[PDB]
Amino acid sequence: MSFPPQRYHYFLVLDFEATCDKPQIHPQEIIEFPILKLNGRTMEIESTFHMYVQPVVHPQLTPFCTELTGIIQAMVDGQPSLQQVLERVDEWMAKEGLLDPNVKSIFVTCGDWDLKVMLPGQCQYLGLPVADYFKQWINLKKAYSFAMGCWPKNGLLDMNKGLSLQHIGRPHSGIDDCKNIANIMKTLAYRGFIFKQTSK
Ligand SMILES: Nc1ncnc2c1ncn2[C@@H]1O[C@H](COP(=O)(O)O)[C@@H](O)[C@H]1O
Ligand SMILES: [Mg+2]
Ligand SMILES: [Mg+2]
Repeated sequence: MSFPPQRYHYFLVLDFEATCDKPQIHPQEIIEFPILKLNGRTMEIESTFHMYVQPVVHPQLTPFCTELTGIIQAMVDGQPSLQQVLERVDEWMAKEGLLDPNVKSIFVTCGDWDLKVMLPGQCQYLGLPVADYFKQWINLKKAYSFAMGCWPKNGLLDMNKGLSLQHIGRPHSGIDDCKNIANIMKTLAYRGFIFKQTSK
């Protein structure tokens, strides 16, 4: 069946961008915080959270970071820091109705890095608690591997290739990466896939 019933009322698509450099900067810090709220059955985008984030440990974006992500210094200057952005997320979650225990939602990311490594690592560095809703997620690469029977080599680009989808927007823009996740999910649901939590 195409677009079967799903286990969640909403899927929350997230794909950070972070400071970076060649070789890699340390520590990395989140600079773009997107969440797309997808209707759980149709995978259509119903709401968007989007904030750029001001880094503090390495406050000046490197040339490599701006080239990779397209994020220029003026986009992070004057922004709230991660601590405040996380409070804005909680407020957005509340207004969207996602803190009701009987509304079931789950984050979806391309890989485990965002919520297994990046967010808890920075929150630990800053001494910040991680909200419980960030502690479960679906790794789209793993979901795709069950839906298609194969392991994608390079993330969103190869999942779009395998599904004959045109890429949306710019790779390594957090919000555009989220739109591609959402488009891949919609196609997997069209083919009949029922999404499941993959995080441990
Ligand atoms: N090729 C790369 N070299 C160095 N850092 C990278 C690279 N690709 C991604 N990153 C880092 O990982 C973050 C998330 O990657 P992505 O979602 O692919 O844009 C980026 O914002 C960078 O901080
Ligand atoms: Mg990513
Ligand atoms: Mg990204």
